[PDB]
Amino acid sequence: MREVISIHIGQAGIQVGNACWELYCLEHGIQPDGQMPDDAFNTFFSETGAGKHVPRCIFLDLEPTVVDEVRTGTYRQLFHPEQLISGKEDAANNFARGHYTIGKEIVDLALDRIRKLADNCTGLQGFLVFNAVGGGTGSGLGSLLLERLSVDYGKKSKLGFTVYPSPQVSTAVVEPYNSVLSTHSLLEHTDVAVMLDNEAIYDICRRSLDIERPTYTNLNRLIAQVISSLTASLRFDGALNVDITEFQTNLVPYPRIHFMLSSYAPIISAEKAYHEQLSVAEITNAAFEPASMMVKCDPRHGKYMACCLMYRGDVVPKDVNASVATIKTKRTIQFVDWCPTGFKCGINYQPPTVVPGGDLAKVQRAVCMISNSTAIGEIFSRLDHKFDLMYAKRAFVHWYVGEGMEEGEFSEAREDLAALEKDFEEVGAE
Amino acid sequence: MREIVHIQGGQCGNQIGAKFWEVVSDEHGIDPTGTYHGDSDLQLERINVYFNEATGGRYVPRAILMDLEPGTMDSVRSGPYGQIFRPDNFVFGQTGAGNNWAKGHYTEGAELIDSVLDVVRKEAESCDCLQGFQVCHSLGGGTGSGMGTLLISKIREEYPDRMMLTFSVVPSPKVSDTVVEPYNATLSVHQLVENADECMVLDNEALYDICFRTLKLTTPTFGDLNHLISAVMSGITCCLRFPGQLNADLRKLAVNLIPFPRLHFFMVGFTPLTSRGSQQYRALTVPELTQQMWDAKNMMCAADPRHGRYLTASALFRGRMSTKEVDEQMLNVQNKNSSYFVEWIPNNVKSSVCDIPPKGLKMSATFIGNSTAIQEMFKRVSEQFTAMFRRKAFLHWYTGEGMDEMEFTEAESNMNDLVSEYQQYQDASAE
Amino acid sequence: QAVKVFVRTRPTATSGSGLKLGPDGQSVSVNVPKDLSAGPVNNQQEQFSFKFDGVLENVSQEAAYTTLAHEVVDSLMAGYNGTIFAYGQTGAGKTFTMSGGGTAYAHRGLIPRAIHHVFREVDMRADKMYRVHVSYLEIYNEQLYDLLGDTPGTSDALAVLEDSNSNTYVRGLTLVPVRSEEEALAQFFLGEQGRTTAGHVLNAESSRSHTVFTIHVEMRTSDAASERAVLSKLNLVDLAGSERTKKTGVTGQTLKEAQFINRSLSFLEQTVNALSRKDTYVPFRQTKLTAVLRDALGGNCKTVMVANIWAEPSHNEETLSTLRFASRVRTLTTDLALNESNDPALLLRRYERQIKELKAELAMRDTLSGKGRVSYDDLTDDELRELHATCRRFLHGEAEPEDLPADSMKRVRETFKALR
Amino acid sequence: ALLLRRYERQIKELKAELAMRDTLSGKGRVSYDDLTDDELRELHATCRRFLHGEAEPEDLPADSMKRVRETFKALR
Ligand SMILES: Nc1nc2c(ncn2[C@@H]2O[C@H](COP(=O)(O)OP(=O)(O)OP(=O)(O)O)[C@@H](O)[C@H]2O)c(=O)[nH]1
Ligand SMILES: Nc1nc2c(ncn2[C@@H]2O[C@H](COP(=O)(O)OP(=O)(O)O)[C@@H](O)[C@H]2O)c(=O)[nH]1
Ligand SMILES: Nc1ncnc2c1ncn2[C@@H]1O[C@H](COP(=O)(O)OP(=O)(O)O)[C@@H](O)[C@H]1O
Repeated sequence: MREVISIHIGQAGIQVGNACWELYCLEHGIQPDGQMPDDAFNTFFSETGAGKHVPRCIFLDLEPTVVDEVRTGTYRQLFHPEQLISGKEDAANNFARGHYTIGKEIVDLALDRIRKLADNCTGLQGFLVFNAVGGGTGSGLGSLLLERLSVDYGKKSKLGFTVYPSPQVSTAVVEPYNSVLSTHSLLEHTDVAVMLDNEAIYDICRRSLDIERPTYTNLNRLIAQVISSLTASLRFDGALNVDITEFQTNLVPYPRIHFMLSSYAPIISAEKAYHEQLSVAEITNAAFEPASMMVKCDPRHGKYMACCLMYRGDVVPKDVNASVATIKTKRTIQFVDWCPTGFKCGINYQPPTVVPGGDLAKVQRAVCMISNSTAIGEIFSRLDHKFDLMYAKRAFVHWYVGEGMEEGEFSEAREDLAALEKDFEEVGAE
Repeated sequence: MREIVHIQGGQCGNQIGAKFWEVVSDEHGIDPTGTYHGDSDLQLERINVYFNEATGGRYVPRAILMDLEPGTMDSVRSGPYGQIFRPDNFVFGQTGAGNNWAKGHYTEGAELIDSVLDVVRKEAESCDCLQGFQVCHSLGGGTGSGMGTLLISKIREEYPDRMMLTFSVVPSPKVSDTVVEPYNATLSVHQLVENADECMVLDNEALYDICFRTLKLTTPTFGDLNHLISAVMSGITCCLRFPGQLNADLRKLAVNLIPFPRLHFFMVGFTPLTSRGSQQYRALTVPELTQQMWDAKNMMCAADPRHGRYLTASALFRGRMSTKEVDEQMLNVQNKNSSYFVEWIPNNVKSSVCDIPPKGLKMSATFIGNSTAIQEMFKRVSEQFTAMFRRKAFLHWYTGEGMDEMEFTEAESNMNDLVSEYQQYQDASAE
Repeated sequence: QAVKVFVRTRPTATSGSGLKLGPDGQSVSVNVPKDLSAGPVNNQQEQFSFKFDGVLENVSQEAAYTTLAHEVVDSLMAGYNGTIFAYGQTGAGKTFTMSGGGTAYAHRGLIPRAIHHVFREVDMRADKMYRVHVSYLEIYNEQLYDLLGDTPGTSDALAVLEDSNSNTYVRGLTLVPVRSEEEALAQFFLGEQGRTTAGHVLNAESSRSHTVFTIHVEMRTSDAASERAVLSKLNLVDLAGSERTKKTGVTGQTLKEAQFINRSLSFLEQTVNALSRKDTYVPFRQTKLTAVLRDALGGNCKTVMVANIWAEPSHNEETLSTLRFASRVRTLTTDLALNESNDPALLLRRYERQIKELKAELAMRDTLSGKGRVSYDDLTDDELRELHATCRRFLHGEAEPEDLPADSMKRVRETFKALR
Repeated sequence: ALLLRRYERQIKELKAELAMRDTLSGKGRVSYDDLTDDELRELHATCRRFLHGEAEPEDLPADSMKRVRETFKALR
């Protein structure tokens, strides 16, 4: 009825999909076998005549190991065996490899599977594309898939929850290259892009959950919680229902600028839980704290343009209004001159469930703040330097060219992110 | 025998209408299964205003619910009084309007409007004599405002002479819910000025202030705000449903209230709104009801009347009361606050009395004030609309729906003309 | 710039008991007969006198045009705006004055005579080049129905937009260019066919819609080339009669639309009242009539109201209502601005001409100052002055020095003594 | 747009330069921007049968095209 089709591309995509689908199974009570002992599962699961529920997801990767971990894991009877798609050779952190050479047949098969999933949709709110900007599988194949989806499906709302390279810390070397390339690719196709930084999520885990040794499972669990809070209004009723199609109209002022910071609150363990009141105003303040951002991008540098708040649990509109009034009256937070409202408040009556074995505690209230701000230009400033620093003398460029690109594509991407830079400066300046 | 066709639009409008129908059925003694259980002749005397009789004793509301997403009316049908409404009067699209007035008025509302008008015509032709339509919805919402204005235009075309009453939830001043509230409100006010004969302006923040200051509630949810709005929507037409010492129907209120056609936006309030703690501590007298009536805090619109000038003001009292008491009290109010009252109207008061107060209340009174204070609400909405429109923020969403950019400027011009209209009659001098 | 409220009386072919009089062509007085039965020597209301800018007891349409709108059309061709609209009783000759029966339909009525004079003026002023457009829209039941071109009959996209460049115009109105008198007549008669008229007791074919025929004039100079162009208007409006709504009775689109006509007329009169009081805003949006006539009745437009009255023994009340409205209209006086086009290319070309002539003259004077300017030269060659006189029929220049060649030889000896 | 603004600024600078030159010249005549009082042209045409004259630096559009060719040769 209000179905959303999920795509998980690359290792990071599939590994956040594991957390996402564990969270959805726990929320709906669906056992890992596929069946549970109204119709709130319809957003994420389609039920068969036998009573088994199959999720409307597609695990796309060119590397077999990540998909095979799911194929052999507890969720082997849950997903459709063909919905798990594996390639033969990894894209090897090569945007060109994942976009031009290996990605072709795989994206053809993925489009066929996505088409037949959508043929099972009465309504279709949109797509949830989860990948990692900075790798060939994520960047290249994800970009190609988004291009094809924009060409064929058309106006369906695609939300790309991309993971961008951190400012300083990183795991790959050619990460700036494929990051700039994929940014150029998805600047014109995804409708709402959500930035995520491993560094910021690590800092959140270290300061708030007191996890001195964070890992990818924890990062993906927080990301899944953010996505679940985002989609909560699709499944559970509440005051101030906010919709997937409503996100763009209330958050994207100009089509070019649709990159969004995400922040969750509260982020606490059980030991620290039930030690603070966790009032609505306090959790809103925490959500608008710069350290709670899941992107290494200080909002104090720029100006907020829109802020969509998604509350879950025992939240009353009087409390949310008082909290947002205090936020507006606070001097540290600055909005643009041309967006006096700048706020999209939404509440839902279903508190987020706690995944057993995680570190998040059972809290009656939750806030997912997704903000469109001009401060995000800072991350593009970092990547546009890390790119050209390698590019002037053309390091690693032979690799990308060997999979069907030119310096023309690199220069086009670089100037396109420069256009995005002066775009951000424009929307910031009076 | 003077029927009223109720229409609910959007999420806010549908919730308000559901609460309104719950309150009306409660006041008429109708249980959620439709059977009358009031044990009073007067309740069934004029039940035909709001309800029709089915084959059995069931009484179904003359209401029509619209939405572009089925979730809101699924919640309505799951509500306590969800089964009274016609299953055929639930009209829904498939994809909701993303808070987009353009989507709710041009692209997505166009297909559903034919079904809406079909159902509306079916309900209206069944009526013996039709007083008119009442449409409950919210300004600043996609499906709500868009379909509300489109339907109001269509009904104005079909039934020009029939009364049109609108209960519009204007976006709140201080804290805004959606970002595109100024756009939707400015576009909707343009349609309401031209089409709606009578319009009620309500603000959620004013409702929060009234429920936190007079009702002194701790956790006022949207149910309570819808309950207050529903109480006012009942009180406006109780003169149609119950015997009155000096009765006054909707057209009489419109005639006595609207001096000039464009100045049909009214701030309204209900009395007696008493906190639970001081319910026993308050004395129910007509002077007390009037004193609470003319307070600015009692107003359910954000604008406070002290800034502006009362063009007109009607009060529909309910209960066994002295007309001498009522008339003397409101004449005294006018004399004492003559500065806030227009000079070129000798009496700014339309007093009406009904003999049946709402259940539990010995006396009550609904107030409908047409004052130039609403100038500041329109002015604030324009202060936001111009700020957004100079940079064309979010304008591509409306433009891609097939609405010209010129329409925004034309709507702003109309709204500013209304503002200056209010200002002219605020500072106009006699002779 | 004043409002010239003229009055025209319908010649009663039945020759009813006429009570109106005109002593000097300016004032008109009506004596209502006092009711003998009702309160003998206790009534005290018999006489009502008014003063206007002219009265026409019984004149032909030619005389009516000459005394009514000749100056307004002349102003239209001089660049000013103009607005002639009729008001009065139903069947009082409003449509008759405003392009009615006239005599023989051979350039009779007001609008046909107006367009005939328009094109006569365009022909005669062969110096300047004109661009004439026409439009013909009817306000019926507070809806704008365009008549020229196709007739959708649904009021589609027809909305009166505010002054883009200080004049109110109609968006979606089919503006029809005209280049000869015959197609102007054809468009107007198409409008005449298309407009809504209904049977009535006072008038056999009563006009139940306020019809507005706007002649848009776009000037351009003799040299033209994007200089002083466009932005002139002339609205000829025939309002619908003000019916007492006690004879019609029938709701079958005779009373329901009569109520709309009365409301539009009352809104117009209220606008007139606010303008006479000279209050700040004087609302114009309360009806399509005031919206259309927003620039008129104010703005920058020369308005001349026509008051068609019908002197009958029982029509005295309606006649007095019309006269009171006309008297209150006479208080008004509007502006007259020579508004011209705001075309971007027009501005650019017109002042690139300016910049080139300025730099040419600057260079000439700089060279004269630096190199040296020799005055009192060629004083013996009168053949130069003769050649200048000959070339005056063409486009040529003259010597700048020596008081501009002695004012071009005293303007070529006053153009050879005005061509002898 | 940009061309209009630049050309208008150039015209203003040219006018300022002309005024500065007239400051050192004998006297400051009219800027010859335009002729709003077109009735002056008719007055000059009427005075063309008498003793008068007004040309100044801009020649006043060549005496208004020689009084419009002497009123079109006195209406031919
Ligand atoms: N937040 C988050 N990011 C991850 C996680 N796993 C991997 N990443 C990021 O994903 C990027 C690479 O992902 P992929 O491109 O899919 O790696 P792959 O599957 O081997 O495919 P290629 O590298 O393109 O050949 C790395 O730069 C990591 O920063 C994760 O579990 N959580
Ligand atoms: N009084 C009241 N107002 C509401 C309720 N729900 C939403 N609103 C207000 O309605 C405004 C517009 O929302 P709405 O028009 O319903 O969204 P739409 O239905 O998608 O067009 C928002 O600013 C809310 O503050 C409710 O239950 N009661
Ligand atoms: N010289 C005249 N002046 C005024 N009315 C005349 C004259 N000659 C004839 N009439 C009559 O006036 C009528 C036109 O009235 P009209 O203006 O159409 O009424 P309305 O004002 O309702 O439109 C014609 O039927 C005609 O018989």
